[PDB]
Amino acid sequence: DPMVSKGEELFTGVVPILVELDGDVNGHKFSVSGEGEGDATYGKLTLKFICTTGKLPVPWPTLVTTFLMCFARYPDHMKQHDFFKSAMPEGYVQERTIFFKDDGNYKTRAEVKFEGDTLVNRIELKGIDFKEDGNILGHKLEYNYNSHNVYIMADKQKNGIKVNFKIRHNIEDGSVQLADHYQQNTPIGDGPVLLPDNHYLSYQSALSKDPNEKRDHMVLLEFVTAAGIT
Repeated sequence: DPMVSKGEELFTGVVPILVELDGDVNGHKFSVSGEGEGDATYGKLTLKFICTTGKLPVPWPTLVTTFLMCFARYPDHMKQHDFFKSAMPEGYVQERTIFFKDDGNYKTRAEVKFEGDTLVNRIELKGIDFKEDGNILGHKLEYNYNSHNVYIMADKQKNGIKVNFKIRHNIEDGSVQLADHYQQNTPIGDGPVLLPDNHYLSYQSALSKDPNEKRDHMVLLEFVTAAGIT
């Protein structure tokens, strides 16, 4: 497959990653820079993010999903279903609304593309209607993360895909803050892209801190593998 060759050929080894985020949640403004690397052969990504503006006004876990689906390991038997790589190097736009249950919402727009040998994720995030002293603005979410399936389907009208999944963030009191994700991706370029059959990505994420780092930051380790087409 000479197509599942091109976009796909850009991901066969370790790819450097840059992420840049401009954010405004209820007027609380902030910027984040992130760097790391992805190895799609194993579905592995290792990233570190720094709040460059000072204190992050929302919990780091709330931003995990916003901060690289092109790095999913697609089994050989499902390589025709890999939209994210097929859109490279010109890349794709990933838009979301994230509905925090009984709280506000984030709306994000990201461009994911190559700049030279580096895969870049440039994001604008706007959050509105949050509670002051709620789980998000009041920082009540634990610094951890659960494993979740992400469900993918074709959106033939936008020549892209739609994605839907729920994240439950563990709250400090033992309960959970649901974050309902609605997502759309569309290619930036005009070239052919794969429109997949319904399938899912299995995600696991691990959050940590760099013991030498005094800025507000997050270290993220993620494993992601496509499935659900036997």
